[PDB]
Amino acid sequence: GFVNKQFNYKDPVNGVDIAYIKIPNAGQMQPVKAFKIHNKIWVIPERDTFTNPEEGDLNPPAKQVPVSYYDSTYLSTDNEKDNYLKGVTKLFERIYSTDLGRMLLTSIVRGIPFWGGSTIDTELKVIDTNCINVIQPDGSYRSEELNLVIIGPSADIIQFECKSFGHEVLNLTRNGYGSTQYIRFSPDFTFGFEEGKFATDPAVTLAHELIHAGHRLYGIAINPNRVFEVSFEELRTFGGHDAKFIDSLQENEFRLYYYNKFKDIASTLNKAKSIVGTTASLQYMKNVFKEKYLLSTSGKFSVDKLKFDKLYKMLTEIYTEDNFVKFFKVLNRKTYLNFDKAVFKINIVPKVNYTIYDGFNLRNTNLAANFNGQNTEINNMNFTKLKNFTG
Ligand SMILES: O=C(CCCN(Cc1ccc(Cl)cc1)Cc1ccc(Cl)cc1)NO
Ligand SMILES: [Zn+2]
Repeated sequence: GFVNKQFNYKDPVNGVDIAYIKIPNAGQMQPVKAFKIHNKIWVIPERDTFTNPEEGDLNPPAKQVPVSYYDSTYLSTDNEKDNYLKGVTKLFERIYSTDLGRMLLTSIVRGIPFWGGSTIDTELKVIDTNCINVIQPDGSYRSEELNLVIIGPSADIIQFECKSFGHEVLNLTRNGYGSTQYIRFSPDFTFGFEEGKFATDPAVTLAHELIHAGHRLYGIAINPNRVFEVSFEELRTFGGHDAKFIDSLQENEFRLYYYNKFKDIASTLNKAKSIVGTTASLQYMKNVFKEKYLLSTSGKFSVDKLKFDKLYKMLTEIYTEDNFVKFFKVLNRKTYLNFDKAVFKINIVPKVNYTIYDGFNLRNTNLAANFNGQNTEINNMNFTKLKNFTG
């Protein structure tokens, strides 16, 4: 499938897909064991105390809404790290099992962040923050380009997000460039909603984050200071009825702003005369971007409007949490905002508990009908209710 190597946390390092790495945090970090599960995608089974050294403490503060959960010990043992890795891999395979999921992951892999790191406007150069440093046998580090990192949560165990390292001048997630995305996520816990008490399928939560990743990799994310209190980026990602709270005129304004940023990238490509890096042919990197941005006898690049509009709508309207819900054939909350306040400990790793094809709604069993697999009372053995953080 999507992840052809069924990695174990204990597997020895090989420096190609199982290696100790440093993320571009801009601080001195100890190297952590990471796993390249697919091309351009790594998984770090560690609590996220690296992406933002300011939030390196796993102690609790309580956050009113959404619901929160704190454990300072979760994801500290090798066995938890193994289960985390297997849990994330299973969810990647669950997403990939769908046509929409297969599409989104392919779009993510092609979404290489733009080589806009040079001082000279005619020179292409990778931006350091879009790379990881991979340890070699002699202790030196080699720079590796990547699109996506799945990382364990920071202090609030159930606070999941798609974040990335910024630039001093450039707004990478809003200028068309894109930047490497870090998703804080855990397959080991889920949220309950009401419709009757049901649990959110973690593949839906993961697909949600990969939708933000998709936007941010293509540099088309909606500024987080554009709200409704809910950001347009969040409404768009969730989709369904909630996405329609973004008016037609704001939607056209964004569509046009990004046709223009894609125009600027196509021109930067056309003016490029040089390239930094050893294994980095100028024509190879022009083709990477040509493939990513779906650009159109002389080598001069252009933005086809019908291709742009198709690609833009692909990322912003087809890749939505709502459509993944329809594809996974599961039950999910009706609106993005949800104040139910119910957290459940889960184990989706065993086939007896959760499968790539049915999720918790196992076929040919009492759980296949009426989303009983997601019913926290019917399938009570699959969901251990935890105490919500209060103080
Ligand atoms: O979108 C996010 C954050 C997670 C979204 N949450 C929904 C939410 C609920 C209440 C408020 Cl005030 C704001 C957001 C988590 C969430 C998911 C499922 C459920 Cl059932 C409840 C909460 N990250 O990309
Ligand atoms: Zn979100």
